[PDB]
Amino acid sequence: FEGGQLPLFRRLPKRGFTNINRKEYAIVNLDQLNKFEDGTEVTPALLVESGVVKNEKSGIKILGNGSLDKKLTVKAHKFSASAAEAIDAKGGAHEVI
Amino acid sequence: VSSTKNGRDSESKRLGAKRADGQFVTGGSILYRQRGTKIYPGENVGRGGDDTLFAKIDGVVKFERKGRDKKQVSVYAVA
Amino acid sequence: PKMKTHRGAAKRVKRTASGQLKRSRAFTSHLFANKSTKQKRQLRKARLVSKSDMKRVKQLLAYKK
RNA sequence: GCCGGACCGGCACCA
RNA sequence: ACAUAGCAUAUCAGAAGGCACACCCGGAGAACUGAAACAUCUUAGUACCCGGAGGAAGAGAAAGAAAAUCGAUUCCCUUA
RNA sequence: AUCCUGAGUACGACGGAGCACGUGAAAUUCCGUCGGAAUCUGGGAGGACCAUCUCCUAAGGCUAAAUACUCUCUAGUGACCGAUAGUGAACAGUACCGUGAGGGAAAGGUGAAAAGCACCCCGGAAGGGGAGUGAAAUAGAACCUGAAACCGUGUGCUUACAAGUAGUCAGAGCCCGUUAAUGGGUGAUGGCGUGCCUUUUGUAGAAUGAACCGGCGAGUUACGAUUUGAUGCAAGGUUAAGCAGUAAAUGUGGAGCCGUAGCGAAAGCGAGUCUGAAUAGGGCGUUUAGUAUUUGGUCGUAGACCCGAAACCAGGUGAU
RNA sequence: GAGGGUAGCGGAGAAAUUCCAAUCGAACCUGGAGAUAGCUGGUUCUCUCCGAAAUAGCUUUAGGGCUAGCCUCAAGUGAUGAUUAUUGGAGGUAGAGCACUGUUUGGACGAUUCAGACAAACUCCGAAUGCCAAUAAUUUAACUUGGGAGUCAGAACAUGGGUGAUAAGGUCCGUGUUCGAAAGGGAAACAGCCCAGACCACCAGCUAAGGUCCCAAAAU
RNA sequence: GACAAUGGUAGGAGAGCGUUCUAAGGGCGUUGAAGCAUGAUCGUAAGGACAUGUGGAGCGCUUAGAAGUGAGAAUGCCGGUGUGAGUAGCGAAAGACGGGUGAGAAUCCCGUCCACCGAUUGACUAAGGUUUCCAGAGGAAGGCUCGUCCGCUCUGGGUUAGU
RNA sequence: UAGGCCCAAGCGACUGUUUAUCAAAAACACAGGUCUCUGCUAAACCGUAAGGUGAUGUAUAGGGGCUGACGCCUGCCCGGUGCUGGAAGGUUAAGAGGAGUGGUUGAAGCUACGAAUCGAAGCCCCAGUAAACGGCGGUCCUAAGGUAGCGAAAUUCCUUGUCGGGUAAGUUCCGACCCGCACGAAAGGCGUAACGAUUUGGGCACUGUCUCAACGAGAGACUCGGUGAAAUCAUAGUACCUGUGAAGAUGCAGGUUACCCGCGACAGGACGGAAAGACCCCGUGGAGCUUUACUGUAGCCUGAUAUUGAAAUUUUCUAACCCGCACCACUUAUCGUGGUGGGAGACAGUGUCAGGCGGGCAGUUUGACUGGGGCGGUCGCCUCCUAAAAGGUAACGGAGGCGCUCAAAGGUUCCCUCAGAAUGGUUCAUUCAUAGAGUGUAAAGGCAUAAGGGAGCUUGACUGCGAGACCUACAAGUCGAGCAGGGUCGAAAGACGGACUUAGUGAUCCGGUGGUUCCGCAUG
Ligand SMILES: [K+]
Ligand SMILES: [K+]
Ligand SMILES: [K+]
Ligand SMILES: [K+]
Ligand SMILES: [K+]
Ligand SMILES: [K+]
Ligand SMILES: [K+]
Ligand SMILES: [K+]
Ligand SMILES: [K+]
Ligand SMILES: [K+]
Ligand SMILES: [Mg+2]
Ligand SMILES: [Mg+2]
Ligand SMILES: [Mg+2]
Ligand SMILES: [Mg+2]
Ligand SMILES: [Mg+2]
Ligand SMILES: [Mg+2]
Ligand SMILES: [Mg+2]
Ligand SMILES: [Mg+2]
Ligand SMILES: [Mg+2]
Ligand SMILES: [Mg+2]
Ligand SMILES: [Mg+2]
Ligand SMILES: [Mg+2]
Ligand SMILES: [Mg+2]
Ligand SMILES: [Mg+2]
Ligand SMILES: [Mg+2]
Ligand SMILES: [Mg+2]
Ligand SMILES: [Mg+2]
Ligand SMILES: [Mg+2]
Ligand SMILES: [Mg+2]
Ligand SMILES: [Mg+2]
Ligand SMILES: [Mg+2]
Ligand SMILES: [Mg+2]
Ligand SMILES: [Mg+2]
Ligand SMILES: [Mg+2]
Ligand SMILES: [Mg+2]
Ligand SMILES: [Mg+2]
Ligand SMILES: [Mg+2]
Ligand SMILES: [Mg+2]
Ligand SMILES: [Mg+2]
Ligand SMILES: [Mg+2]
Ligand SMILES: [Mg+2]
Ligand SMILES: [Mg+2]
Ligand SMILES: [Mg+2]
Ligand SMILES: [Mg+2]
Ligand SMILES: [Mg+2]
Ligand SMILES: [Mg+2]
Ligand SMILES: [Mg+2]
Ligand SMILES: [Mg+2]
Ligand SMILES: [Mg+2]
Ligand SMILES: [Mg+2]
Ligand SMILES: [Mg+2]
Ligand SMILES: [Mg+2]
Ligand SMILES: [Mg+2]
Ligand SMILES: [Mg+2]
Ligand SMILES: [Mg+2]
Ligand SMILES: [Mg+2]
Ligand SMILES: [Mg+2]
Ligand SMILES: [Mg+2]
Ligand SMILES: [Mg+2]
Ligand SMILES: [Mg+2]
Ligand SMILES: [Mg+2]
Ligand SMILES: [Mg+2]
Ligand SMILES: [Mg+2]
Ligand SMILES: [Mg+2]
Ligand SMILES: [Mg+2]
Ligand SMILES: [Mg+2]
Ligand SMILES: [Mg+2]
Ligand SMILES: [Mg+2]
Ligand SMILES: [Mg+2]
Ligand SMILES: [Mg+2]
Ligand SMILES: [Mg+2]
Ligand SMILES: [Mg+2]
Ligand SMILES: [Mg+2]
Ligand SMILES: [Mg+2]
Ligand SMILES: [Mg+2]
Ligand SMILES: [Mg+2]
Ligand SMILES: [Mg+2]
Ligand SMILES: [Mg+2]
Ligand SMILES: [Mg+2]
Ligand SMILES: [Mg+2]
Ligand SMILES: [Mg+2]
Ligand SMILES: [Mg+2]
Ligand SMILES: [Mg+2]
Ligand SMILES: [Mg+2]
Ligand SMILES: [Mg+2]
Ligand SMILES: [Mg+2]
Ligand SMILES: [Mg+2]
Ligand SMILES: [Mg+2]
Ligand SMILES: [Mg+2]
Ligand SMILES: [Mg+2]
Ligand SMILES: [Mg+2]
Ligand SMILES: [Mg+2]
Ligand SMILES: [Mg+2]
Ligand SMILES: [Mg+2]
Ligand SMILES: [Mg+2]
Ligand SMILES: [Mg+2]
Ligand SMILES: [Mg+2]
Ligand SMILES: [Mg+2]
Ligand SMILES: [Mg+2]
Ligand SMILES: [Mg+2]
Ligand SMILES: [Mg+2]
Repeated sequence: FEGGQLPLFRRLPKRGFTNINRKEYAIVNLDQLNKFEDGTEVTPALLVESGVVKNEKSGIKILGNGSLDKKLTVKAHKFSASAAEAIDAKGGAHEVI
Repeated sequence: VSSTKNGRDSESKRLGAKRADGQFVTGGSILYRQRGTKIYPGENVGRGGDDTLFAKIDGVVKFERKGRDKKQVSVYAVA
Repeated sequence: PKMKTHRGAAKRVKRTASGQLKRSRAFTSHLFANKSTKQKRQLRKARLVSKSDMKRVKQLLAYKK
């Protein structure tokens, strides 16, 4: 309340809408992928078990922050272009599942 | 009883000098607010649509004489 | 009981990474002939809730993250 | 604004 | 007209009224108040009143939830 | 699938209502009025609606348990009260007030044991003084303790020429003698000096409030938010209900919640993203620290620091 | 007189807002109920450090509120704060002047010229100051982010002004001080004037304003 | 050790005093607890001791914990007691004396005289009240004084219907 | 113990009634008058209804409005409002009706809408109506401009009008005048015998009302015995004067006066006691009341539809529905229920939906500033002065303007220079003329680089932005170099993101329109 002056949240306009079908992913970066040893197959179940991912959300997306330094077979729902390129260029492989 | 027909004034426009002679200013700094050319744009100084004088480069402000009855403001690079 | 969010405010702002509130701009509904082209172009751009207003209205959006 | 006569006359009017 | 309504009898004992009627179900239902005025809105289906019951009541066995499937109702956490 | 499977029903229009949802793009449920289907090749729902798909099968009924409450009863509990508290009521819905509905008090304590004062004296009595009982009677019933206001009796100092918020600083004289301290009481006389609270620009104020004394009498708690301090763990931190346990600590419980990534209205992209034709510029971001519990501060929802209206509504009581 | 009837969103009224159980512009009792009260009053132990405001903007706002200003507490940053000296600059007040606009008095000449005056909204001119900056001396702040406020009735005095009447202990702005929230000395007494800012104690000393015949300290 | 600071309302910050309860530890108490009263005691403050008297059974201290935790003001609430003050008043009016009773008499009883009402201050019904009626006894309180008296207190009585 | 009387005036005819507890009256009532409604299940009123009052009445009756005995009388206006009556011309709702359009699947189907046309009352229109609401001015205008009577009045402001009477002296009184601020005919006009605890003026009688007080009786007061309150109260050893001070002092200053303690008296002060001022203002406080304030609503009117049928073309019929209609039975019954007749009849009544009327009733609103409030004025924006030579700076201080305009009055390139005066000519020419002109518009600041004037081309009056600044509580407002995309003018450098600058504007919510690599609730 501003003593009768029009409040800020009445003088400003409403904006946008909420998407009812919005998808949000649990994100894993390459520096988090460093935790596993070479040759390991990474799955959402493995990620939740080892504790990297706490809540699965709409799926698991691999992102390209940090440096991987390991050779892994990463099975996830989504990969960023940089994450896929780094996984493939470190000797490993990735698959969208 | 009676009444007055006056009692009006517009908001004051805060005109006049905004930076001092010998002061360093970044480019775009407003140097002078005015109606008309009370002071002219000199070297490296522009004149806006509402007669505002502003610096076109970074440098030092110099208010200087321009003829007998006019003056100008310039901005010179420090180097 | 739980504090209630201010629903109109929640419809008008969004929360940035550092905790600021992104807001839209007033004078963007109509009467566009009475406003210059530069005025409307720059009114198109969002701003933040000011610090003084934030001091006033922070608790209304405490749950909005 | 909707309609009937030559504006007039009724009806309608929740930024 | 017949019958019916009505009027007597005989037998039974079904109802009546009460409550801690607190909790429950149903009928009916405010205003001060808040909105810094006020009429939509709010107070609130709240107070009060009326009816009906039980140790509980109400609900309950999908013309359901859903979008990989579950499998009556109710209540607690969370979703928020 | 030959037959049956709930009809004035479902449903629709109008007017309403219930649904978190105010008629809205308003599905779903119900009421009044009026209209009004189909029959497994059927019917309904999946938030207007159509199609497809998916799920279901209304218009009949019954159904324990997990849930809600406490005038009661039994057994117990309390960093709850302790007689102005705690029930209004420790001895009462009484006394008292009111035509009535209705309102509604005050008031506990001898002593271990009544051993509750034989007897004598003054007095009509009441009440006393002795004597007795008792550890104690100034524990004698108006009874434990017995504060203050207030009322008296005695007197150490002082006071009848003096003008005053009553004290304070200085100070003789007189009287006493201590928690033994460069002591106590009183005070001739001199200097200075217009109470307190509230509210005010400013109050000695002739502005407010208080007769005095005593008791009672005002920022609290719950649930959320935020911030700070503390502590544990740390790219992690932490459980809720429940179950077990002594109404405990605690164990178990990972559902959920906050972080580890942001940007955009959104689709999305992602250490970037949005805008933009842009490989430009610009906004917000990246370029490690959070989380749980808790002391303090503040805010929100609650009556929310306490007392106070004139009034409004509902149901009753009154034409003595 | 007795027995009865009409009841509060109502009765009754030869009418007065009149009566309905000692106050009727809408009875009384209980409940909603701790209605609401931007108003008034009240709000309980101590000491220590710091210490305001009575302003702006907006407000069905004006004795309320919000944000800013001013206070406080804690973290940070670090020269960015203050004063003076020098130097540079912006600007049109005081004064002055009549070159413009306007006002005005005497001459002369055939409107011009000569002389002399007036101005907040006149200026050919134009200070003192104050302000903005730059790099030496002195000094001690300044800023950022968070927690917590209170304040939005101001008053006198001096001075620059408006208003009023070169009235007001008037009123409205600028500037400074004091009161507010400040005791002490002086001005008889006397918030606001002069001197001066009380940590506590002393039967020591020097001074300020103001004073030195007596009241009453100090010069008959 | 040598320098500096310390007036203050609203208000911010800090440190403490005291009250009740709890936990643990350690103590006091009929050879006298709490409370109350007095004193010339101690600490920078809130406040803490000691001694004596009263009292007659509970109560300190240390650390920590928790609060119905501190009153001088609210025309605050309840209770007690002042002041005004021996003041206003003692509620329409005619009494006097003798005798009696008695601890006590203007005030009770008896007597005489006097006075007042008398379309009523007389007499009888009703409503309403509900034992106030009667006798004996009593005098704390009630009675606007007093009281030996009473509509007051104690004890015992009292209301009779075919009309 | 037991009327004072007389003369004159206002008001009201009269007896009566009223604010229990400050008003008894001129107020109310009244008999009388008039208007209006009402044909009986009357109208009106109470009640949701049933049931009632009206009335066991029936237009010589009942309800409502106004006037208020009686006498003489009661003039003009129907334009407006109300009421009454016409008319179905226009306007409108539900409902009837479906031209047509879209969504979905080439359709049909389902679905969301949906246009002609029909569809009542009311309103718009016409008329009448004043003992209806009202109105009876200022050649002009009106609907019409005051008849009788009365008039300085319960009405007259000026005003103690003027004249006369009454008095020695009369703002009152009586009688006249009319210049009626602002009488006037049933919110009746003018009179009126009788009546009045009515108002007003005069006179007689009479008096302690008074000159002018004195004495006496009794009850209080006062003294004594008994009994014994109250409001009030910060503590009080509580003087006066002049001053001081929150501007009126017991309490402060300087003087002046005053031995300690009672009792009877008095009221100047203690801004004495009493009741949180009734006046006044303020609160986005309350309540009662009003209305052409807003929004509603009881109720009333009207239409559709259901109950609800049968034949002609509104009429008919009877059989549903109705009868506070008769007879009969239940039944010693003015209720009710059945039966039979009669009346009425698919109307009415009632339900649902719709339109209209609706201070009868209800909930609320009805601003602020203000040298108190009201009334007046003002409320946002621009310019100047006040404003104290940066910026800022108030008053119901002093002056004005704005709520636009322009298709060029914008952009660019090129060219050009004004007002005035004198001198000659039946606007033309010369010389002086730094602007003394012009600049769309108010003012100020600017401008002869012209920002002023003209000409050619033109649309930068672009798209995406934007380092950095000004202003500022916020929301807003202002300037802006440069970068990219495409242009215009210019030979070129270059200029151009409207106008010499500064007013010409209004948030959010909601809704309309166009676009859209966005979402769109199982999928499309
Ligand atoms: K119920
Ligand atoms: K309010
Ligand atoms: K509907
Ligand atoms: K603030
Ligand atoms: K001049
Ligand atoms: K009786
Ligand atoms: K009649
Ligand atoms: K008419
Ligand atoms: K003023
Ligand atoms: K100025
Ligand atoms: Mg321009
Ligand atoms: Mg422009
Ligand atoms: Mg029961
Ligand atoms: Mg409100
Ligand atoms: Mg359906
Ligand atoms: Mg079925
Ligand atoms: Mg006690
Ligand atoms: Mg009690
Ligand atoms: Mg004793
Ligand atoms: Mg005792
Ligand atoms: Mg003496
Ligand atoms: Mg003497
Ligand atoms: Mg003195
Ligand atoms: Mg004052
Ligand atoms: Mg006094
Ligand atoms: Mg007061
Ligand atoms: Mg008082
Ligand atoms: Mg007290
Ligand atoms: Mg609070
Ligand atoms: Mg708290
Ligand atoms: Mg706050
Ligand atoms: Mg009255
Ligand atoms: Mg009246
Ligand atoms: Mg009456
Ligand atoms: Mg009464
Ligand atoms: Mg309530
Ligand atoms: Mg209250
Ligand atoms: Mg200080
Ligand atoms: Mg001058
Ligand atoms: Mg003044
Ligand atoms: Mg002055
Ligand atoms: Mg000043
Ligand atoms: Mg103050
Ligand atoms: Mg002082
Ligand atoms: Mg100071
Ligand atoms: Mg003086
Ligand atoms: Mg002095
Ligand atoms: Mg002072
Ligand atoms: Mg000396
Ligand atoms: Mg001397
Ligand atoms: Mg000091
Ligand atoms: Mg201090
Ligand atoms: Mg604090
Ligand atoms: Mg503390
Ligand atoms: Mg303590
Ligand atoms: Mg307390
Ligand atoms: Mg008190
Ligand atoms: Mg007394
Ligand atoms: Mg005496
Ligand atoms: Mg006296
Ligand atoms: Mg006396
Ligand atoms: Mg007496
Ligand atoms: Mg007597
Ligand atoms: Mg008698
Ligand atoms: Mg007797
Ligand atoms: Mg007696
Ligand atoms: Mg007796
Ligand atoms: Mg009369
Ligand atoms: Mg009479
Ligand atoms: Mg009276
Ligand atoms: Mg009277
Ligand atoms: Mg009349
Ligand atoms: Mg007509
Ligand atoms: Mg006529
Ligand atoms: Mg007049
Ligand atoms: Mg008249
Ligand atoms: Mg007439
Ligand atoms: Mg008339
Ligand atoms: Mg008359
Ligand atoms: Mg006489
Ligand atoms: Mg006498
Ligand atoms: Mg006497
Ligand atoms: Mg006496
Ligand atoms: Mg003073
Ligand atoms: Mg004075
Ligand atoms: Mg005096
Ligand atoms: Mg004196
Ligand atoms: Mg005396
Ligand atoms: Mg008084
Ligand atoms: Mg008052
Ligand atoms: Mg009304
Ligand atoms: Mg209301
Ligand atoms: Mg006002
Ligand atoms: Mg005024
Ligand atoms: Mg200045
Ligand atoms: Mg200036
Ligand atoms: Mg104007
Ligand atoms: Mg205008
Ligand atoms: Mg141009
Ligand atoms: Mg769907
Ligand atoms: Mg879909």
